[PDB]
Order: sequence, then structure tokens, then C-alpha cells
Amino acid sequence: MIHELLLALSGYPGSIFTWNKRSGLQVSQDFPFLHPSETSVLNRLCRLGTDYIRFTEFIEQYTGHVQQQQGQGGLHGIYLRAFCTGLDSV
Amino acid sequence: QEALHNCSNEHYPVLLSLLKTSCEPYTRFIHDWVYSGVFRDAYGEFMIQVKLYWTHGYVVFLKHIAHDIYVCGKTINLLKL
Amino acid sequence: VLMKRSITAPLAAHISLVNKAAVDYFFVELHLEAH
Amino acid sequence: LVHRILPVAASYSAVTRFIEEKSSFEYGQVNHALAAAMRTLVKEHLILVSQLEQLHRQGLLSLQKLWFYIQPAMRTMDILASLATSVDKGECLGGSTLSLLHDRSFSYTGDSQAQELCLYLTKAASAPY
Repeated sequence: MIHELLLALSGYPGSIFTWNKRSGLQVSQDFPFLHPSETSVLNRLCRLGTDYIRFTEFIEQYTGHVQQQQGQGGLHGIYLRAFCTGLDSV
Repeated sequence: QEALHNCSNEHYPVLLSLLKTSCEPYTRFIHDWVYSGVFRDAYGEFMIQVKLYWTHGYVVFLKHIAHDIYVCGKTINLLKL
Repeated sequence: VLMKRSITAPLAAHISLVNKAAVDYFFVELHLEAH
Repeated sequence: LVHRILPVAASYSAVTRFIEEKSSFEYGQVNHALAAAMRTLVKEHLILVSQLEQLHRQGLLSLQKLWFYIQPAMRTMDILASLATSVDKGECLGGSTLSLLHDRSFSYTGDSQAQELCLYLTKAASAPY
């Protein structure tokens, strides 16, 4: 629960925080070791690691992936690659 | 061209170190036939090569001086003989 | 900007010297000017 | 890598046999001096390989270093073995094998590593003529 949370937030989902691509990271939410008081906190915590995984996936997808030739601003472009470059350091 | 393609990314220094040594042998080819009249080629990576002595054949690089090396080397090569 | 012109500069200054001395060699020695 | 070092050995056996057979006193005057001057370059090779011997006894050699050390003598022995094969192959004699040595000395003019070899050979081989 301790390391597994850091694993899930870091970009390494376990089988505690079950990664879906239609609901991001979501905690199991059906077991007797999470209670309604804890439930809101867990849901609040899942979203940040979801954002982190999507950010890293975007950066690896769009920097250093072509040998340059194509005209596109959503899939390609030096400025998009520069966005990934700034985004990782932030 | 791969240099200017990634002239700003993190693969700019790595490819710079690659290009710095991949142009090393060809410049050494040039510095023989221009200054000593000794024609150096290795595998056919040098396009220029050498009856009244002007029936010899011909076969990024700036094309303004490509044709000039062909006479600049043959002159020095004839003064050797 | 990456360019190989910076290394063209210590070579191109000598090509013209070779070719102009070659042109002089015809006239003052083999008398192309007389022909 | 031992197989890569063997061409200098075949360009050493073929070299030494030619130096005995063409020193005999029934060929031309130029061929005797030609072989007797190739003897000098073989003696130079011997003097090089023995300093390599003292370096090996001090534990300061390896096979990639050995292949690197014998390359300048490899090129000389290559040119010499090719010339030896050519001179025996055509039943060559007289002064027509002083044109061959004149041609070899004329071929290199700017290298000065290989030019000096063939020029020295034409120097010693033209003395009886």
C-alpha cells in the first residue's frame, strides 16, 4: 500500500490501482480495506498519476520518433517536440 | 541532413560527434591529390578520379568546387611527371 | 547553423592559386601567347 | 587475426627464395645486384623484428599491437614480393628489367615511403649497367 501507491503515481501501475485507458488509474473500490472516508481521498489521488502517465506517454511519443519527412501540427512539428521538451522539466 | 533535422534536440551533440569522424577519411583523401599529386581513394566513395592527357573520365558537397578539384589535382599530378 | 563552408575556406584559397600558376605556366614557358 | 598476419609471411618466404636463386652467376649482371639489394631490405626487416623481441620479453606486446607494429613493413614486403613474382614470371633479364625498375621508381613520385624503396632498388640495380 505504501510502495504500491508510489509505483502507481510514478508511471508504473500495479494491480492495486488498476490502469484502464477508459478510466485512467482507479482504485479497486470494492474491498473492505477502503472506507467512505478514505474513498474521496483515493479518488482525488488517482487523478494526478493519471495525468503523469499521459504526459510521459505524450513526450516519448512525440520526441525523437521520425527522420523528418511531415507537415502536421498535432502529430509532428519542431514546436510540438519543444513542448514535450519543456513539459518534462516542469 | 540528419544533423539539421535534429540540430536543436538532445541528439544534436551525439550526431555531431558521429559526423565529426564520419567526414575524417574523405578530407584526408582530398589533402593528397591537391598537395602531392597522389590519388587516394578507398572503396569508390570518391567520385572524382583521373590520347592527349585530356581523355580521362570524371566518375553535402558544394558543386562550385567539385569540377575545380579535377583540374587542380591533375595539374599537380602532371608536374610530378 | 551547421555548414562545411568553414572548412571550404582553408582549401578554396589554394585551388585558385594552383590553377592560376598553371595558367601562367603555359604562357611564360610553353609560349601559348606566341602561338 | 593470425590468418590476417599470414600474408606478410607469404610475402617473406617468396621474398627470401628469390634473393638466393637470382644471385647466381649465370644470369645477367643487373639481376645479381637487384637480388643483392633486396637482401638489404630483408636485413632491415630482421633488425625491426628483434626489437619487437626485446619488447615481448618485457611483457609489453599483444597481437593487435603486433599486427599494428608490422604494417609499414607489410606494405614494403608486398611491393617487393609482387615485383619478385613479376621478374621471375616473364623470364626477365638484361636491361629490360632495368626498365621495369625504372617504371616502378617512376610510378610513385610523391608518396616518399614507397618511392624511396623502388628508387633505391633502381639505384643499386643500375650500377653494373
